[PDB]
Amino acid sequence: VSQLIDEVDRIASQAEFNKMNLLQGDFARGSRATSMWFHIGPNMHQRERVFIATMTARSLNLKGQSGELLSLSTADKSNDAIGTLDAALTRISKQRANLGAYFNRLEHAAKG
Amino acid sequence: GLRQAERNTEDGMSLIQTTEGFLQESNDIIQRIRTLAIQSSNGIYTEEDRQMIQVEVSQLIDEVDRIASQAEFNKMNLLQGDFARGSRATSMWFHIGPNMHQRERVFIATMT
Repeated sequence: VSQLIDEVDRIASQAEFNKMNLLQGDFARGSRATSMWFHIGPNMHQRERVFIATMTARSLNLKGQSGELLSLSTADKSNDAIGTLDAALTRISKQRANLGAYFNRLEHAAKG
Repeated sequence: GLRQAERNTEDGMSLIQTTEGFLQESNDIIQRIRTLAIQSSNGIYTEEDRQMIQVEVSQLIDEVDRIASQAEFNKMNLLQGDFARGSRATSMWFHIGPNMHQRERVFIATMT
């Protein structure tokens, strides 16, 4: 589990498109870091925002803010751990649905 | 006057074609939303799945109003409603004759 969690952290920290990190949360809703803005349109103010939420291991609750990874060393704490990665899977699926909606909208915009 | 009127009616044909092409993608988006609604009425889905599909629905209406407020032929908006039947803003005519009053009017309703 520790190896897998480290892999998730590495994926979040290293994934990028054009030397811009995406899953770290720089383009998230409540972020002062930066804001994504496409320019689908031939005039001055035809821009649209794109929101990508932070996908690190703290966001998915796979590790505490103190750095303690989600532990399954005992049966009792392994049983209640299932809710944690259930919430993580819900977050991942919601973000994937958001990205798919953005994809569909952009495809329609390009076709038009 | 006859030559200029032929040029003007060709320009009007271009405008009509542009407007219809703009309406095509909005029609397709509405059909997509209808398919989503039909596939959403089944009771097997939970609240989270319906929220996820509502994300795509929200994106699709956002796209629809984007086309409505961004469609433009000659630096003039068409689908906003400036040429509707009860257009309080302006009216547009297609001078298709070589004489003083040989003209016609075309209506473009609101599509927001």
